[PDB]
Amino acid sequence: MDIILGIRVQDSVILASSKAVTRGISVLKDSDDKTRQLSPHTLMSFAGEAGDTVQFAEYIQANIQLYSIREDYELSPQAVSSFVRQELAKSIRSRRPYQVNVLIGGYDKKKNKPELYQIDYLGTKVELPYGAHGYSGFYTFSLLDHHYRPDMTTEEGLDLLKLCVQELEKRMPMDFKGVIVKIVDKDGIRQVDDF
Amino acid sequence: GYDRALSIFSPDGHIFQVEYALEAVKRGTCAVGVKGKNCVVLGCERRSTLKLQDTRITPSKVSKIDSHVVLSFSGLNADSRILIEKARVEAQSHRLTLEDPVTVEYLTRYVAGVQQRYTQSGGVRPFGVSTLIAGFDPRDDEPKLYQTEPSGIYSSWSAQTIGRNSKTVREFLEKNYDRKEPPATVEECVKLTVRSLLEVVQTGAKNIEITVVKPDSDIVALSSEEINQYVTQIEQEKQE
Amino acid sequence: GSRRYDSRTTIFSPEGRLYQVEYALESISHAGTAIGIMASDGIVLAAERKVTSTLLEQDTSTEKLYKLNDKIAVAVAGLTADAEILINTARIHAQNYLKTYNEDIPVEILVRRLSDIKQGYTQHGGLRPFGVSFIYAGYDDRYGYQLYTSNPSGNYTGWKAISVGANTSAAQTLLQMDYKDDMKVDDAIELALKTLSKTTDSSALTYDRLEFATIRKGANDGEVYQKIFKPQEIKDILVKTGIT
Amino acid sequence: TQQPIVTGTSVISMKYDNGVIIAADNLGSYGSLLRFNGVERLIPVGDNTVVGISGDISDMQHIERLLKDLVTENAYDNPLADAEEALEPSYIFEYLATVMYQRRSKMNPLWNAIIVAGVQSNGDQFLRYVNLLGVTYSSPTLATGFGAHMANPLLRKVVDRESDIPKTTVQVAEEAIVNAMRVLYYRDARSSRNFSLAIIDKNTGLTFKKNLQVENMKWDFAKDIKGYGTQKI
Amino acid sequence: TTTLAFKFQHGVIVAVDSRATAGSYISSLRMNKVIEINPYLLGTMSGCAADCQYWERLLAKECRLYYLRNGERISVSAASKLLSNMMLQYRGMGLSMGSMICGWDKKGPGLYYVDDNGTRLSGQMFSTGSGNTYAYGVLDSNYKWDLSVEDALYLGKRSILAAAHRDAYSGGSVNLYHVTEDGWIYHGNHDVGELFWKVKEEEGSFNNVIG
Amino acid sequence: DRGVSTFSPEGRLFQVEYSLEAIKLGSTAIGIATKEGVVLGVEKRATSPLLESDSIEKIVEIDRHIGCAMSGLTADARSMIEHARTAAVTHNLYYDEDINVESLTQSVCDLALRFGELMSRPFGVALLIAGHDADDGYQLFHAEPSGTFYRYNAKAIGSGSEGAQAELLNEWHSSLTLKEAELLVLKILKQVMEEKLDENNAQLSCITKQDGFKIYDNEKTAELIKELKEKEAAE
Amino acid sequence: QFNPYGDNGGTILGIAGEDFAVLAGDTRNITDYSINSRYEPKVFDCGDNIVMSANGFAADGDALVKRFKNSVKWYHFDHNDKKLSINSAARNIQHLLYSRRFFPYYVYNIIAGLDEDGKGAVYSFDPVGSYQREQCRAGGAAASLIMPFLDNQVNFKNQYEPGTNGKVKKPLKYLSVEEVIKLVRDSFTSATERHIQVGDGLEILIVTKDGVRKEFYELKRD
Amino acid sequence: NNYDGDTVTFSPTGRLFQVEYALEAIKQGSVTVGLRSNTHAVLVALKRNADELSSYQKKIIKCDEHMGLSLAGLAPDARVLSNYLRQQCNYSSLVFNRKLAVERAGHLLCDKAQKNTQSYGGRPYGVGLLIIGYDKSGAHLLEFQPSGNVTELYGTAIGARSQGAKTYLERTLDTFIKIDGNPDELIKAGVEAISQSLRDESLTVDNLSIAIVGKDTPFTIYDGEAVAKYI
Ligand SMILES: *[C@@](C)(CO)[C@](*)(O)[C@H](CC(C)C)NC(=O)[C@H](Cc1ccccc1)NC(=O)[C@H](CC(C)C)NC(=O)[C@H](CCc1ccccc1)NC(=O)CN1CCOCC1
Ligand SMILES: [Mg+2]
Repeated sequence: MDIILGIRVQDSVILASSKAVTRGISVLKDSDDKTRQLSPHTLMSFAGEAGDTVQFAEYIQANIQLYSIREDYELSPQAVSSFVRQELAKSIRSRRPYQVNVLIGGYDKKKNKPELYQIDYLGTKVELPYGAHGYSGFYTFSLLDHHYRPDMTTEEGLDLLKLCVQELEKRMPMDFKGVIVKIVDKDGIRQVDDF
Repeated sequence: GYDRALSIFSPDGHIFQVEYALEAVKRGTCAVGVKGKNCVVLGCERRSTLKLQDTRITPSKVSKIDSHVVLSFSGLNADSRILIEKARVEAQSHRLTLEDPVTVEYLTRYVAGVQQRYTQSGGVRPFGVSTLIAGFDPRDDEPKLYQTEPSGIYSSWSAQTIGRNSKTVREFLEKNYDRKEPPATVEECVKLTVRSLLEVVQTGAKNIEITVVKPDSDIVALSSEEINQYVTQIEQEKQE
Repeated sequence: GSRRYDSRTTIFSPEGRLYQVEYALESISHAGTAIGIMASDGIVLAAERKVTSTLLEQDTSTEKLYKLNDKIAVAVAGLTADAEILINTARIHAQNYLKTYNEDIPVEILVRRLSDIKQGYTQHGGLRPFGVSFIYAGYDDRYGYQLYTSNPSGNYTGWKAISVGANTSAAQTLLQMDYKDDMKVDDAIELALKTLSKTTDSSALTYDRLEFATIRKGANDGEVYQKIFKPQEIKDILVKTGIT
Repeated sequence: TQQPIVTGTSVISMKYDNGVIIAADNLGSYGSLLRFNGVERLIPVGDNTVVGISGDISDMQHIERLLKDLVTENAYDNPLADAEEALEPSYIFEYLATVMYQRRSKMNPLWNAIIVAGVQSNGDQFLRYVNLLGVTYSSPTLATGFGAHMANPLLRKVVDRESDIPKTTVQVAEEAIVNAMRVLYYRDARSSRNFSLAIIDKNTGLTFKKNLQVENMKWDFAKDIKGYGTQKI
Repeated sequence: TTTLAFKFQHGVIVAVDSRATAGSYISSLRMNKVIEINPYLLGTMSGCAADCQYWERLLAKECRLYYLRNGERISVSAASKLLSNMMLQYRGMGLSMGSMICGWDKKGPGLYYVDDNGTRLSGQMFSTGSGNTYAYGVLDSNYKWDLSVEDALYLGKRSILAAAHRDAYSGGSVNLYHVTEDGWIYHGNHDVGELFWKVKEEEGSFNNVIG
Repeated sequence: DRGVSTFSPEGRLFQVEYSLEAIKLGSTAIGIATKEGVVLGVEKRATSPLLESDSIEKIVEIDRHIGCAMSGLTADARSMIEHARTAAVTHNLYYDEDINVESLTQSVCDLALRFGELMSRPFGVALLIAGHDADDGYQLFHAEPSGTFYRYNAKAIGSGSEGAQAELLNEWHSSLTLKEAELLVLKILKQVMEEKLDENNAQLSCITKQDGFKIYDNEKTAELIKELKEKEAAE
Repeated sequence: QFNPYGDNGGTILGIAGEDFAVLAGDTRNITDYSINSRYEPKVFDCGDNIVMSANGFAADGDALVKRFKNSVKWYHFDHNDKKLSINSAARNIQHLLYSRRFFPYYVYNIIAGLDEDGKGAVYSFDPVGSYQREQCRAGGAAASLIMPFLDNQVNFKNQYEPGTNGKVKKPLKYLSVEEVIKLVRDSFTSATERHIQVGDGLEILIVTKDGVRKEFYELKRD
Repeated sequence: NNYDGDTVTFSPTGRLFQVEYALEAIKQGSVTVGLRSNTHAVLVALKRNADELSSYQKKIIKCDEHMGLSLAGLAPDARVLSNYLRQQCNYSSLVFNRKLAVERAGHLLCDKAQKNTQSYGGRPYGVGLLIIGYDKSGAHLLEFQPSGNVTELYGTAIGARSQGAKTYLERTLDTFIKIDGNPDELIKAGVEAISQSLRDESLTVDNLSIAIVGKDTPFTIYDGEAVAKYI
């Protein structure tokens, strides 16, 4: 999987991720969900080498779920993102590094703030209002730089996201088969079924 | 490494270390498990020798292993943490490798297997802990209640109690619990669990903990006032 | 072979008790009394040094109160050398947690970790347990101010007020009598010292025979300050509360 | 993985009616340099076996020590060490063959080609080959390196198949071996005139001949050869 | 090779070819590319024959042990995941395996694609091997959920035929399977040479080919 | 104290002999082998009426052609069963065939004496391993913690063993049918059991070539108990 | 750089009859353009009425055969002298080959014998352990020369019944042991003519319920 | 007494009591007889049953085509030691293409048993073995004790009441050694020897176990109706 976007608006974080999975010269699937719920108010999308992505995501998911049960408490998006970064920074000097880039969208219930973290496979973490991995940013960041405000509503965020996807669909050579969009806010995680 | 065989057979065919581990369980605070028609309730004794306690932060007696399974115990508190941790790890390991949450029977079988391993491994002593494991299997509305003990044997129970004065509350449950018609509602199930603990507890104040587990990961712990209302109603009916 | 000389430190008695844990607790009961009292606006840690000398350098001395991090401290009762082994482990665990999650370790998580280490020495390895009982005084943003205790068995519990070491029976009765929920730090300071003054085996309670510490939100705005009292400061608070 | 440094060239051998013959020159080459002229590459094991080795000389000396130790070890707690439970050619070979294959399987071979020639308890002739890869084969005639290309054709004219063995005498077989060694001296750039020859007969036992020389060589016709085509003087 | 599998109203169809190649040389005219793991579980094979046979036969051991421990058949989802986890141990060591785990369990019919990278995908239709592109063409244009067992068996059979014809490394014969809730059902070995001529005449397809 | 692998002056391993005493305290298990199949039956012995008896699993499937009953410290049997199941399936992986009942039993018994100062003590449980293969037909083995295994035509282990074994001595003959064997296990179990035998506190099972290993339903066993009562009242 | 592999040439052929089986192979051993031996046995009697030949790299072939022979020995020890069936031997060999998935036995292996119903059986293995039961199979250097001939003359491929013109196939009538040996000899004689690594001699091992019999035939030595 | 708690302890008179107690386990075991001529070597073993429903415990184990043993004592220990012999016989064949000499097989068993008598934690083997074989120096019979002592003999017997059979063989020494090229007569002498150790019970069809190895005879075991000929 190649394409993953993220945008943090006033009261939520929105993650958009492509649906395509390719094998050799054939597209095997056009409805693949490149995301895992780490906790009720934390969602992680991912992109990178085949196999490694899901493994890493599920491994992180298992660790956060274990923590949640042990402490009867949900870790902050910041705490989760730091754990994820360390695992990747640990990984890059391994015999075989996991080649996975992630976006972590979460709503901090303590601070009542949405938070978006971008982490690449090297363990390079940055908190952003909007982010992307791979070539996605090359096409979309100019639009986001122009249109983005921090006081945007969730509906305005989705409209700006549609504009980003339209630009990708126009100028990218690859057909990524559209995106699955998910929203993370105070009430938890939900999927936008029509996009 | 320290390899000494601590759990060994005696001339009369007994493993004393395993039997002395049961004596530690006998010393522990009373724990009780009762399953109704659509729920399971876990009751636990809190000894009132310890006041000035901070009840917010003090380790609670009932522990969630997953969102749909709970574990209570009687015996050594420190030993119980090791079993709970292992169980919690195995629960996530099962979800990760098989893509289904553990069944209550499987989780019990794992915890029982850990206890057994510590009865024939060198350098280690048995866990001084007996557990009550309860919950509902994924996409199933049949209640599950299991018991384990230091030897590593486990079995399913309609209702069971462990710990100090468990002999008395088991006596109560055996005459009060009908298999043909179990506690139909949550109220009836909690009432029967509180009644059973009132045979042993002393005061019905902060000495009784109740945790109700319903199907589909619906687990809640009752508060002091909610339990106190059951304590009030039971004795008012008793004055007759 | 070697079996002949093995004491077997990790076995049950016929009554279902751990011999070495019980005997370690017997050792701790002769150690200097340490008291912890939790208030709404802070925590107090008071402790009695054991029969000191006039030639002991007190201002550079530390046998009872130790700092685990900026938010958490411990009072010790038992073998000091054993406690320092555990204290350094606890300090490392707090830093590991901070490095991993970029947040200060919650008090209970640190307590559980140390208590699990103590537990391990009672179940495997064939080594003697640590002859130490801790009182943990700490703060985090989840539960606020917290008091815990751990003993050689590896069992830990939370408290509003608690004592360890010598004369805990007498001390716990006195605390249970005068403690109230709406209590404040300055009142708790007074209660801690009054309790030690009555339970002490010494003729009188003086500044040179005490270690004292507070954890206060009495730090400029929303943050927490640890105060390890100096000898002169302990002398002043003894006069203030009217003990000397 | 290595490369051979000091090397030994062809080892040649053949069966005859009552036993086997084996031969090898006394040279230890260092690339194109004919460095060591007094090297023995035929190593007897008891009075019934001779191991001829080509390839890396340091690895040869290692094998030589393994065999020396093998004899020592067989004598341990063995009253019949010089009789029924003495070392057989087939035992010695299979041991080496096991070692050679194990070493190649660890990617650290003994850079050699070995021919074990001997006579068994029951009088049967033994002649088998093994190399750095652990590859083994048996034939009425065996030769390593250049011997495989030049000596075998000559020796196979004497013993072309199994039925020719009883018809071949020791005088004929030795004559063929000695001629083959002369041909190798003419044509192999890493060969020497001096060589050793060993005969293992089921009747007369082990005969080990040292300090042999290639003789009866033809060189006279060289005087008539002038230039490379058109030159007359 | 060419393999395919798809879910439909009456379970799942599984069709494979039988050719095996060692370069341009056809080493085998009839290789079994389906493994029978249990009466309700099948596994297709594409890539290295040895890898496909070993790891899927090792899956069957592990799926069998599941039944003994739990007294219950393993799900298709869990079986596919065990296999993907095996592939993940020999990550980058050079294994070549592409398989579809087809079966019926409590959730109904199940179909999972698994390969050497560790990829594990759920889906209604899959096709693997050198001839998958040809098979997808026929499948995508003719597939429906409302297919009859007779028509569905034909579709999978016809799809392999399309690939066997065009792809040089696909052919030999067609092996058909139909998975129901009572288990899988073998629907025979069909020589492509004979099947081709038959389909040509009856269907009217392959007009460009002379016969 | 003393070594775990110590010999007594009589030439027996103390620990092995003591584990045999633990097995005598266990609930009764009986096995009978016939030419129509092997029958395995056990006493459940619930410690309380609130204990759901159907959760008491003292008869266990190792493979489709091999079953197993246990007596003694039943918790110790779990790792033995796990090993047996692994051995049975692993052999099927390596050799594409069913494993011989004797070979399976031998594999289980190889664990027995792997104790010292490996596990810290012998197993405190005996096993009746019953099965069928093509070479030796229907078989019944008794696997002890000594590492020894005997084949039996019929065998009883547990607390009522010597009383049951004497009864099996008289009753067994080479022409027993499966139905006759079923009733015979029920009869002897009912004789040695403390509580009154019924479908809830006793369990039957069998292994046949056709249908393989099967644990009997409580409804099926109940009918065999009723059939037993009537035939005993018949004379 | 050290190359742990080599090519010793050779060609093998296994054919399954109705109640018999043959495993044939030439006796020539080679490296590059040299002949090592004109008679080096390549097909072995492994016991329990099974014959094997591991063609390709001789050192790996000898090692594998040696290990399987050993596997048969221990199968008797461990399972009460039970006879190792041909299907069980095949699966055992798969696991022997895959133990070196990452440093393979560079050999093409064939075994022959009788199944548990008494019918003829041949199994074929790739170097990394993929096996399959077959009726007919040639392996090694001249495998591509021989197999098409066996498709035509054993399974009657592309052969139809005269008069019908492609409508009716030639019926698949069973072959006798004498008929099979003729096809084997003609296969190797033809292969010897056009392949330089094939020649010297041909050794055939025939397996029936009565046991294992050998037959040897000369081949051209050029 | 105070010096029998483990194998690592000498008594004041220089005795190893744990080894002596292991030796006692052999005396409790059922009788087995070994004897040989110059061409063949024979094992005869009285098998023991638990009861009438039980089978008769097997006593003879094959190690190679040319070697095998009979046991008396702890059967699992015989399985461990016979497995070791199987491997050693097999190592000799695979590496050296050489059948393992019976004398050397005895030396290997001796050294394996010895290590268990000098180290703490372990225990001595609780079984006695009679190894027969035919190698390059003809027929052989060995007696193995778990003390480590291995002895080459013409004939012997171990187990309960083994003294009766041993005396018989000591009388018959000059006769049975000469039984060359006659396997049936050598077995007869063995069956007659083991009969001197019987009381109350006699040799039945499922009671008797016989094994033989020789010049042109692979190690083969006879049980059931195959030994009815010799009853
Ligand atoms: C279609 C037909 C092609 O994609 C299918 O995918 C089939 C499916 C399998 C189940 C049959 N795929 C193959 O047949 C597969 C193609 C392939 C091979 C390798 C990697 C990826 C795909 N073919 C094989 O696995 C063949 C099958 C044999 C005939 C049973 N095997 C080989 O090619 C082997 C293994 C590779 C190898 C191992 C060790 C050393 C060298 C190569 N190769 C050979 O046997 C080559 N052999 C070398 C010696 O001289 C003779 C040829
Ligand atoms: Mg980045």
